[PDB]
Amino acid sequence: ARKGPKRHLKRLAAPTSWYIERKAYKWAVRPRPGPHNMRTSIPLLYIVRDYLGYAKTAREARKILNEGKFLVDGRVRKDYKFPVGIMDVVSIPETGEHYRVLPNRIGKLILHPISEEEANIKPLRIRNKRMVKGAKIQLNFHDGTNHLIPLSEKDNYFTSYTVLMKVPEREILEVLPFEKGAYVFVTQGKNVARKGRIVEIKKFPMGWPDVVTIEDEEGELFDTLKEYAFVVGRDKPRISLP
Amino acid sequence: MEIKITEVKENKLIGRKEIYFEIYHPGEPTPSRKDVKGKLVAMLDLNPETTVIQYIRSYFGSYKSKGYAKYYYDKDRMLYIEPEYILIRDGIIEKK
Amino acid sequence: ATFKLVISDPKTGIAKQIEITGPEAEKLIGKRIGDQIPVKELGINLNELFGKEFPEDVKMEIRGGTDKDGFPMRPDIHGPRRVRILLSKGPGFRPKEKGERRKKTVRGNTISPEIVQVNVKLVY
Amino acid sequence: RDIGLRIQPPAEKCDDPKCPWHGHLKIHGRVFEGIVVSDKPRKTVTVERQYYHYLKKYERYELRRSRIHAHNPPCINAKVGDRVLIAETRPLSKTKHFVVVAVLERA
RNA sequence: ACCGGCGGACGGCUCAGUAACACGUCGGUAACCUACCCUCGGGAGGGGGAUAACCCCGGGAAACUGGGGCUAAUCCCCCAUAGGCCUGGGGUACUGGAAGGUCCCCAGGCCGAAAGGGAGCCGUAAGGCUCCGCCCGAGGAUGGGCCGGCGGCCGAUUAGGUAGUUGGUGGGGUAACGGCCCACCAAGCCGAAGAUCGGUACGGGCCGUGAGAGCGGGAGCCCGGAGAUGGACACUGAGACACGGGUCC
Ligand SMILES: [Mg+2]
Ligand SMILES: [Mg+2]
Ligand SMILES: [Mg+2]
Ligand SMILES: [Mg+2]
Ligand SMILES: [Zn+2]
Repeated sequence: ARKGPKRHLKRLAAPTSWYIERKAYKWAVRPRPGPHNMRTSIPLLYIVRDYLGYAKTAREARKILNEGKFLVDGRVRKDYKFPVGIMDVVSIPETGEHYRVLPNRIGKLILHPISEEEANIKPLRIRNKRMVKGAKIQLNFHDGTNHLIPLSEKDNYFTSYTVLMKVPEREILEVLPFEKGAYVFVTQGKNVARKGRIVEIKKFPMGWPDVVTIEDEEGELFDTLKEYAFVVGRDKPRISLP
Repeated sequence: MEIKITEVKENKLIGRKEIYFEIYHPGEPTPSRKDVKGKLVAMLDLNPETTVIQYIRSYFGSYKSKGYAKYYYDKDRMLYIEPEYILIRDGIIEKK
Repeated sequence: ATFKLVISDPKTGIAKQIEITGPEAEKLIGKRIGDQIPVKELGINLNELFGKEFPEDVKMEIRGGTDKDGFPMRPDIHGPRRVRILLSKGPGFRPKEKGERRKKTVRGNTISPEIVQVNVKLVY
Repeated sequence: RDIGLRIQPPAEKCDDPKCPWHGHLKIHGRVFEGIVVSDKPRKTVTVERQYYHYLKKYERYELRRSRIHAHNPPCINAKVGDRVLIAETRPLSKTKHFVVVAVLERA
């Protein structure tokens, strides 16, 4: 990139969280800017063609997408470069199937089949919170989306809390606090894909990140970064997890 | 030659069904496309006009070959989806 | 000095070309761009050429011209000399690209014997 | 007042806008501890820290030293020979990128 | 075919220069920019103008290029409102380890938007109903800029080097911090633990060899850097001082 932004992406330099054959061809799809980040998302074309196998070539995959056969979080997506990330819901209504995108035990993205009723709710982690003109509170979630709340409820929401949002209407229906005894699911790091309950929280000076301790089902304790812990329930998960 | 069906899958999005099969034929040459298509349409009650044989492949020291084919429910959909070259190769349409 | 004259009628959009040389052409030498001169003084059968009745005392003003090598005249350069300057638009340059500039050779304002074509328009 | 270091602030105040305790300066990044070895220029000190480097082939150690120039607020005013604590900030001059925040042991 | 929009700054090639924050690695930006993309909150009122294409006449050996007539737009220009930026005085609503930050109220100024446009149906018509679009604000994402600590060649038959040089105060300039550049005040800064100068060379993941410890190389594939006959300098643009764009020697 001597004079401007990059537009291409070699197969060997593709993110390590995809299921893709790195030596079969030369090029890979460079994802469009969108909801999640590079390390936690995958272009839609690979979902249509490689994962589910509904298409054999890229050309016929685009014909499927242009007809509006795929729903991501309840909205039609036609761009084959659109990124799909953690906790998203992929729905095919014509075949009546639904999946949730989750990291594997080794850090790769997989599709987890889910019920139809569960397909209407998406958990969003409150990543940041700020004041906005007219004296309102804006919440910025982990997938880049935003929400507005009045000044009256400023004490019901804090960072690292989880909000259950009904899609595609984007309506709040549940708030899960981040506290001792809450049920969490790890999304990155060495202990990815493990789940459990919070035991302790530690803090450090000069802006180092804070750590949490989690007890799993069998009673073992392990530590991880606080921002890598995703709250999913009070004492039991509210969503299906593998 | 003996034809054995391995798997049949339904693709509602495209609007077609995909067929994988094996052909057992010791001491005989690789079967022609016409013979395989005739045998398949006889075996599964398919309209021959909307049936495309994607490929027939032989192996090094085997007595059997592997084949893959597709069947469309509508002629216009087949013309709209399939590449031109495969239709010419299968004799469905005439080359210019 | 022989001049090839292009007389344009603005009231109809039709133009005519005649060749003028001799003492009459000597009168035209020295004028800049943007000044009138009666055609009768120059001496021309205006009505016969255009096949149209014309008002009396009509005069024509100098609009442009080209030299014997094909270089044009630019109204914003004083004097009769020929120069080579960097241009971005205006007469004597067609850009073809946004923000493009190129070095071109042009003439000046004053008419000189080197000029061959002279474009003028009728002013009723 | 607290700036995230969890140490005692200086005794008195100053008017320097570049003082992290009383001005507008912000600190973020690495924090080091060292010995002052020069204070000739105005509001500037040189701090030296020593460490050991391991030579893999000869399986032995050698001593190396690192020298850093730091800003010296008037409210602290460190001198030659004492232990100081320095923190990283935005660039302040051609060679100054740290500021003294505490004197741990006066000479 | 022409006007208009987007792209042509990626990709492709080579290793001349460079011993340096160029590269590897851990961190920072509360000191910064970002067209295309995602979410949320709002807006689209009133006027004006030229010209290509097209017709008449051409100039020049050509490369190129002149005058006159006529016309449209998601082309161009104004007015309003929204909005942005600077400084002074108050209140403490937010994030964060910590506010020259964000939010609210007064006051003086400067800058200052938009295309309800296009396509299809039901409409006798009236008007809907989808699809693609235009502008402003808050955040993200993508792609970058800048900074710091540590790590990796040879020479003493090169021992002293530096004078905007090192730091301070007050400014300018930049997207942004900074001797980056000025005015003024001081005498600092580096060095036998090898400065300065000279030689050689793009850095790394890696590759060859050996029981190992080591010794030698770093063209081909990936990531980063630099260049377009040599040396200097600009226009447009979100992004260049631009390999198939411009100017000088
Ligand atoms: Mg390029
Ligand atoms: Mg070289
Ligand atoms: Mg205006
Ligand atoms: Mg080397
Ligand atoms: Zn102080």
